[PDB]
Amino acid sequence: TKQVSWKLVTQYALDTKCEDVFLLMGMYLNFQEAPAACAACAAADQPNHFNHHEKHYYNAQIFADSKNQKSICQQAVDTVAAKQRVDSLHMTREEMLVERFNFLLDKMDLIFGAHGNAVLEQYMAGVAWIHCLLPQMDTVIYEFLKCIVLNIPKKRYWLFKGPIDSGKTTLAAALLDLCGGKSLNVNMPLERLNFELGVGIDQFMVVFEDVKGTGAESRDLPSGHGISNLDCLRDYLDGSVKVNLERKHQNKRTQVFPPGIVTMNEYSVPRTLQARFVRQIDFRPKAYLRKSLSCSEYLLEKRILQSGMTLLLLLIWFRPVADFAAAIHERIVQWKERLDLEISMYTFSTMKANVGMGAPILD
Amino acid sequence: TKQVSWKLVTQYALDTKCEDVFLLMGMYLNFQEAPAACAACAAADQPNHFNHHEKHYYNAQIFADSKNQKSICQQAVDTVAAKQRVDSLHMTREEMLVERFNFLLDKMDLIFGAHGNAVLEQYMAGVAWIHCLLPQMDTVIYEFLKCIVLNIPKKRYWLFKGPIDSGKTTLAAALLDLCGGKSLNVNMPLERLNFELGVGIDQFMVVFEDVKGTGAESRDLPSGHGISNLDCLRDYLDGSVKVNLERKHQNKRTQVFPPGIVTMNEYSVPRTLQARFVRQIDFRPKAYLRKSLSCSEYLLEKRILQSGMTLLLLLIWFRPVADFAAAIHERIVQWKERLDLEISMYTFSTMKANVGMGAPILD
Amino acid sequence: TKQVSWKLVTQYALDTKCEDVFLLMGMYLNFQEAPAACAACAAADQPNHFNHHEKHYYNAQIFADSKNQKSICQQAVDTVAAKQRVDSLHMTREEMLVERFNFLLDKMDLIFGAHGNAVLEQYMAGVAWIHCLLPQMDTVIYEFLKCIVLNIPKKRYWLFKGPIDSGKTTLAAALLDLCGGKSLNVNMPLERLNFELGVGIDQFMVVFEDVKGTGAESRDLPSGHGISNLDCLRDYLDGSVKVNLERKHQNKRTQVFPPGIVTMNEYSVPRTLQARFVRQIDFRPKAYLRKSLSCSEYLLEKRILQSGMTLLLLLIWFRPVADFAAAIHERIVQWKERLDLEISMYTFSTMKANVGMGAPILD
Amino acid sequence: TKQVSWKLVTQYALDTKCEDVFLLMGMYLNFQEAPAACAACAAADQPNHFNHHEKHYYNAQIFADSKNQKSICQQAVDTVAAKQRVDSLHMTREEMLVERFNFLLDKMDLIFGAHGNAVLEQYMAGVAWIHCLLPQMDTVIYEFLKCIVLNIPKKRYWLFKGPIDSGKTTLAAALLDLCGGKSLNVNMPLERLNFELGVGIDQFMVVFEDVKGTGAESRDLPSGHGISNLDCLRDYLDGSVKVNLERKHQNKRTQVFPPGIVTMNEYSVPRTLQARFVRQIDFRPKAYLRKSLSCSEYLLEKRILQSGMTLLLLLIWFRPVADFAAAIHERIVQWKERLDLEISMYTFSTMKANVGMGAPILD
Amino acid sequence: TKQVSWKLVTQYALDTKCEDVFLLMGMYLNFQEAPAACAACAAADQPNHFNHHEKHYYNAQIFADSKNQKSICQQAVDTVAAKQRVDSLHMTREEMLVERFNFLLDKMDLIFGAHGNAVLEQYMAGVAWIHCLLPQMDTVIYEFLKCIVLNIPKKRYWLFKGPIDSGKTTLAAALLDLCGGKSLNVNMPLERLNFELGVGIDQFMVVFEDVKGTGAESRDLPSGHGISNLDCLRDYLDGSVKVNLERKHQNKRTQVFPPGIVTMNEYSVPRTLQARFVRQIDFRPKAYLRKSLSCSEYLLEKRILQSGMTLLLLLIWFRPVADFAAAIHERIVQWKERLDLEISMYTFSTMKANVGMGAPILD
Ligand SMILES: CC(=O)Nc1ccc(Oc2ccccc2-c2nc3ccncc3s2)cc1
Ligand SMILES: CC(=O)Nc1ccc(Oc2ccccc2-c2nc3ccncc3s2)cc1
Ligand SMILES: CC(=O)Nc1ccc(Oc2ccccc2-c2nc3ccncc3s2)cc1
Ligand SMILES: CC(=O)Nc1ccc(Oc2ccccc2-c2nc3ccncc3s2)cc1
Ligand SMILES: CC(=O)Nc1ccc(Oc2ccccc2-c2nc3ccncc3s2)cc1
Ligand SMILES: [Zn+2]
Ligand SMILES: [Zn+2]
Ligand SMILES: [Zn+2]
Ligand SMILES: [Zn+2]
Ligand SMILES: [Zn+2]
Repeated sequence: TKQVSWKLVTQYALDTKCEDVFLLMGMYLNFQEAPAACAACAAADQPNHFNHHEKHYYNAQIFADSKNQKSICQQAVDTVAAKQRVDSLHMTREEMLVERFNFLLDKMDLIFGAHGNAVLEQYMAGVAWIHCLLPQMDTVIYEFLKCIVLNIPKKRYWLFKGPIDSGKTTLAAALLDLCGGKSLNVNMPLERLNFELGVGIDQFMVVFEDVKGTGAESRDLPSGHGISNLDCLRDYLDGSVKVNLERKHQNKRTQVFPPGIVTMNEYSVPRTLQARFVRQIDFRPKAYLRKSLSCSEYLLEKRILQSGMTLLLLLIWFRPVADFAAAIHERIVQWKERLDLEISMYTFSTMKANVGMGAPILD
Repeated sequence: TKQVSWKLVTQYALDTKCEDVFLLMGMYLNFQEAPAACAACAAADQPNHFNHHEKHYYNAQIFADSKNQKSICQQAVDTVAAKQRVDSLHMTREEMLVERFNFLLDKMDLIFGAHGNAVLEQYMAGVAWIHCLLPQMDTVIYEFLKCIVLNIPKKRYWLFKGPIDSGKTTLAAALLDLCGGKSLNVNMPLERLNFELGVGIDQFMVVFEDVKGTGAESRDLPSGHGISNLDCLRDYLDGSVKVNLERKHQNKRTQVFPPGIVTMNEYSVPRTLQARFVRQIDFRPKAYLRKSLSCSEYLLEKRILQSGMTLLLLLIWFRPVADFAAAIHERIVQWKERLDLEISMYTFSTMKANVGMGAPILD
Repeated sequence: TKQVSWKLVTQYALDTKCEDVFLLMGMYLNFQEAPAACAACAAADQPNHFNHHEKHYYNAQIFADSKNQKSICQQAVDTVAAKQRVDSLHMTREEMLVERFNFLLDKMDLIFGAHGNAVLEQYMAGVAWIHCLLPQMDTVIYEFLKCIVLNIPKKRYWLFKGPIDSGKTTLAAALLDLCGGKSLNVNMPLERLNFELGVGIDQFMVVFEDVKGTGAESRDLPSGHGISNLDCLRDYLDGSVKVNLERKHQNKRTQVFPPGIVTMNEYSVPRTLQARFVRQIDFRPKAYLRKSLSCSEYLLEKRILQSGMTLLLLLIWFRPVADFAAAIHERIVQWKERLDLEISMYTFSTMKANVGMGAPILD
Repeated sequence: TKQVSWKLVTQYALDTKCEDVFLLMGMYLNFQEAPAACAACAAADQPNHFNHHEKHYYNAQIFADSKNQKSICQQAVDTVAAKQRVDSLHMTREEMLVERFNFLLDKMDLIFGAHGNAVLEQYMAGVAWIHCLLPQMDTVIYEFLKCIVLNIPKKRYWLFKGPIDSGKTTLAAALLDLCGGKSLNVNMPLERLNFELGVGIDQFMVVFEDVKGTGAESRDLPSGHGISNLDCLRDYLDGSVKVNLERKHQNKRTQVFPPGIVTMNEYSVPRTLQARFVRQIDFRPKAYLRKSLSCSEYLLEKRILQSGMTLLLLLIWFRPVADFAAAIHERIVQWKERLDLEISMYTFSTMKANVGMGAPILD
Repeated sequence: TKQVSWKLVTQYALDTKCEDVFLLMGMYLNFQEAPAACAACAAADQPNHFNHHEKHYYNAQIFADSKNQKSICQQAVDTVAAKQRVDSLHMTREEMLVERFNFLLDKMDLIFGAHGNAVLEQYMAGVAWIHCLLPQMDTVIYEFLKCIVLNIPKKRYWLFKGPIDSGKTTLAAALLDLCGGKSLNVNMPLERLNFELGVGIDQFMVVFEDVKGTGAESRDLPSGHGISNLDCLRDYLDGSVKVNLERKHQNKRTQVFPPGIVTMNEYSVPRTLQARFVRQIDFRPKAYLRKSLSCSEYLLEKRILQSGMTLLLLLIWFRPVADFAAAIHERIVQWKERLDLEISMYTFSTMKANVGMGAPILD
């Protein structure tokens, strides 16, 4: 009887950085149809479909006949988890960001390509908006990446502080998507905290999203455990010593907890937790930024401002090829040519001027 | 020894969107009897029975002899879950609603057909009642579907507010059945909340049914955690960032939480949770609507007002073929001809007039 | 069909003291590429890669074709756990430290070698800083190792007491890395404590890191259960009787709980818990040590002061070959020659003088 | 393919009373090396190594090639648990103590033998110290063994009451090691108590170590649930009726809970819990006993006073061969000859005199 | 390869009413030794050993070579549980007591036989003591058995009320051993109660041992939840309706909860819980009964008063052969002849007279 290559399914999971057994089962099954009569092949909607369709077609047909599909996908997903463990100990944090970048560029190459649906001019309007959020933004993003890559103890966490609709969440999300990693909710009590901090295992960075303090009901701020919990998580935030992180059906992982961001409202920060942050960026709602967005509907509809591709487009536009690792230089040059065709320094400056007047960014 | 095609059982589960292992085992076993001497074949009661009976008959006989029935059905149900994961990432939300629509029309074609038991005139009396519940109802339902399909962050949740027996529950249920998805109970404390929000995994939409607030015992309103919890679930309701949803024996899923509805009584909405809703629809008990229903017993007995087929019948009656995706145009035309035979604009208007006088809708 | 040697995978896990199934899967898979065309082979970055690449290459290719990779690695990791159990009962605590030392020297030989990236002069600047932290430091570290190796009941725990940024954490971490073992958090309540103390199973030593007391909010010290819990854990700290330690999916282990350190701020120690510690070392922030470090950035960036290799480099520099077990004498002599080439007693004394003036240690 | 004898691995586990799967895996693997070139064979350090090395050598080599090591050891450990169940119902409590004695004598024969490291004169100095702790000590130990062996309901528990460093813990530990069994912590609340009392399953005796009462903070005594819990555990302490004891992944065992000791500080004992103890021994710190020990460092360093071998050495020295079961008479005579060579009634009396003056026991 | 008869191991478990997998493994393994050279065969200590040794000897040797012993014993123990389920629904409660009786008589035949160790005259002294505890005792025990066998709703529970050392526990234990069944602890809160009441599954009777009430600290009575809980367990105690009982890894069993006894101190019984008991027996400490026992040491030492064999010996002595089911008449006659040889109505009456004077029962 015909036998499926577990090695080939693993290769596909490795190529797509697949961490989901059900999505792998689903993705691998869609390869069983003939590429000459396939709808998703000729339409070129997924890169993980037409490029791999030929390589996995025969194996996918065999797979469609397996009595043991879930096990095949479990070992593939486990090999992907096994790759990340080796990487976290033998890969330099620079090579870790190049990987993330190459991943974001594949998704970029797809959607802006002659078989994609996204509009590049709209993403560049996102870059305009983002570049208006803070002064020296392209340098603020570059200083963040240096900080996260270098991972220097006690100089690893940035604090984003401000009211709702100030840009703190959007930028933290954008950077989280830029570097790769997870967002964490430390508002739960110390008891259930342990399984939450375990989500941090093998992550390149974390965002402690919307951390809450107490005695701020008078400022219309809700109470939560987040601020006090963060004072107790000194070892995690400082990253001088390794910590024992827990998650279900697994021996508790030991590692230096990841660096990243903490976001919160205008709560008073305890003296001890304040010294844990190397930098603090204060965000305030600017009327021109909100009206601009209200006029540039596509930015919300397409989730452009929360996109890591948007911050990558920003770096490609503002920074020369030398500011990127040698491993993606040819990919940077290609994106630089493409962006040049769509926008210029004069038109970009006009987009920023349109943000400043709170008018639709694109005329 | 004779071997069962796991691939054929999976095909049947895929055809029927089967998420239940026990119902799949049961359904597949009933196919083992001869279609020439079968009772359920000639009676034509289930579409998932006579249309598939021929295709699965021999395999069902083999299946009846298997020592491993539950495993066969586990992989079939897993492949269905795997399809939804791929769909949630590679299918447009428009194609997701066309699927739901095609599903509802199969159930419609069955029950109103020459082997069904439901009375079409009674469903059209349901449409009358529903079309009386709010002005421009056919447009209110159409604006909801646009909102849910487009899934624009911060403009994704509608609030249905009113006392008991006002129509808010009925309509939320009707729309929930129209789009497909799950209802959620956030009245439990933050601790047990996490497994509840996980029910939202791969769902096209959610309904936070009967959300309770505090300090309303004086208005004869019971206390619950629902309102405060919803303020803390800002990330979920806004859908700008992806969230980590949990459920049993599964790695915590990351996705933009689904859009939908929140239903509640006349509790004061905190300023912060009020801005999370794009639209708020106020429902008030109308005496003519309750008496009408008291006179039109069939509507409760057959659960017509909570039916998504009822809202689909409404759209088919009020909207031209062009307001529907091209993929169901032939199916719309057929239903339009069928409805024409049973009702007219003059008789429909009379049904609405009968609702307005609180008389039985059908004379 | 080709069969993988489970015995060879176990041998590799045993060689590398591997306790992680996912890292073992990952490490063993990277051996499948040709050593003549391999990138990690010629670069000589991991010792667990090029030295074992030849021995495990063919088996790794077979392993890449296995339908049962996780099970193979489970038995390998279990055999490593089984080795530690036999060792904890049949190995002298002196042989246990020689093993830890040989492990640290392999990592040392790697990073300072002609294919490593670490700078030896920078580690020796770490030794300078550490040797300034307390008087007779080389003797304080040697008295700690005697204490931990001899494991005399009631004379097994040292207390490191002082404010934040005093050196207590750094040194406890450094010694914990020197001896091998785990850090424990006893700040959680007595209920969840049991699974925490189980982390101590087969450990050569433990560090109860940052133990908190009550009624110290007035000294800007946060409350925690740690101090009271430690009074109740008399049996564990005294080590006269064996204790029943618990962890998931395992029969509760019975053994004399490990010795080690307790770190805490300037909380009042209850009379009963004070007598449990043979020695108490008071740490105070010295301005010259902090400025020195602020000037010697490499120490934080490379985590030199928390390194057990740093304390081993210290012992190799200060102590003659006779102060080490006979089993590592040839390894001590080699490191002594290497250190001599880079630094002298005159230049070391200058480094200490630079610490004392709070200037960058290396000129 | 070569097949491992599961029966031979079980025989080894049975011989060594092995209750640990990981230690069995480890122990059985060390037998695979050639006994003619083995280091642990010629050194004669473990009796479970050289005596069994020949018998298990070939099977251990086969075992080293097994793909199913953990299962083999699970059945071996289960057979050992199965032996204890049969023994607890078909073995007389006298035969149960002879087994414990034979076990202690094997460990004794090993360490004092021409390939052991322990010094017999030092253990006899331990006997001196212990024989000074209470008058008629050799008779106090003998009355305890009668009490535990006979297991007469309501006359089964002895209470050891006194301050810290009084000898109560040491003696309870010594007797617990003499009889075999487990120590229990009943200071946890009634909720978590059930899994703690389950540790008592098949145990020959138990020690409720350091039981705490309330309203004693004024005497510098910490509060705990232990005293009240013990009043509620009337059925367990009385042993007239069988009790349902619980532990993980097992059907709740029914048996007469084991007899033993309760240790506690100078807390007031409730009238009802006082009648549950047949005997109460009051321990007070004697300055001469503490100074003696401070002068006889070897006693702590080697854990001689907590050793059951120490109490066995005591009985062998004080009691004639007739006071022991006929099954160990030849073993008693041999130890009597050996002890005679090292010590005399005159020199023993001098050791006791040295304890009484608080001087080092050995001159 | 030689195959073990799972059917034969099941037959042995069925014969011995074995509910323990570990004891079955142990018992079945001891049959592998030659019966001609076996020690336990010729000594005739266990009936489950020499009578079955011949029948299971060859299978036990095969079993000693099995790689799957625990599974074999799991199916045997499951078949025993399966027998009890069929019995509980198809066996009359009279046949259920005959089974219990035949079981007790096998243990009786063994211990009093020419290869047993128990003294019959001592058990008859137990009968004397028990027959003194309450007037018309032989009739009080017979009325209890009628009550439990007939199992008439609302007339199923007897209340044993009195202080400690009054006889209530002893008699409840004696009757519990007479009928077969389990003792339950309802002093835990309603939350953990559900798994406790599940112990009642397939049980012929239950004893709610030492039920505690509140507001009795003034009478030197400890507080517990037991009394209030019992008011809430109306359905269980009344046995008119079936109840859903829960236990681990099993679908919640539905049945009429078993009848039995409730024991408690002199707490006030709430009016509602008082009507749930058909009979209430008041026990008071009698000085003559305690002194008698103090003089008849063998009764405690051998646990004669808590023995169901003791109550069976009582019925055999007091009641004619006709008061027993026809199925055990030959067994009753044999015991009647045996008892006649050891004791007479005149000597029994003297034993009762010795109890009444508080003197040792046997002269
Ligand atoms: C109907 C409705 O809810 N409308 C709505 C539309 C846009 C809104 O803004 C945002 C939404 C998402 C992400 C970022 C922002 C902003 N960032 C900044 C940054 C700085 N100064 C202002 C803003 S707003 C808020 C609400
Ligand atoms: C005996 C009994 O319980 N009778 C009963 C019968 C009908 C009732 O109404 C409803 C029941 C289900 C769904 C919707 C409604 C209503 N929707 C509106 C909408 C607007 N103004 C009024 C209503 S009623 C209530 C109670
Ligand atoms: C921006 C920022 O956070 N800077 C920073 C830089 C260095 C700091 O110090 C330390 C950091 C890690 C480990 C040890 C120390 C010290 N040990 C002693 C020991 C004795 N007297 C002083 C010290 S400091 C603190 C903070
Ligand atoms: C530095 C340090 O902690 N020293 C130390 C050294 C010895 C100590 O004693 C003991 C230690 C273990 C076991 C027993 C004892 C005693 N038993 C009795 C029995 C009767 N009267 C006195 C004692 S002491 C206490 C402390
Ligand atoms: C040293 C010690 O603890 N001695 C001891 C010895 C015997 C004791 O009694 C009993 C023990 C077990 C079972 C029953 C009884 C009694 N039943 C009745 C029944 C009626 N009036 C009196 C009694 S006593 C109590 C304590
Ligand atoms: Zn394709
Ligand atoms: Zn049919
Ligand atoms: Zn290599
Ligand atoms: Zn050997
Ligand atoms: Zn026998």
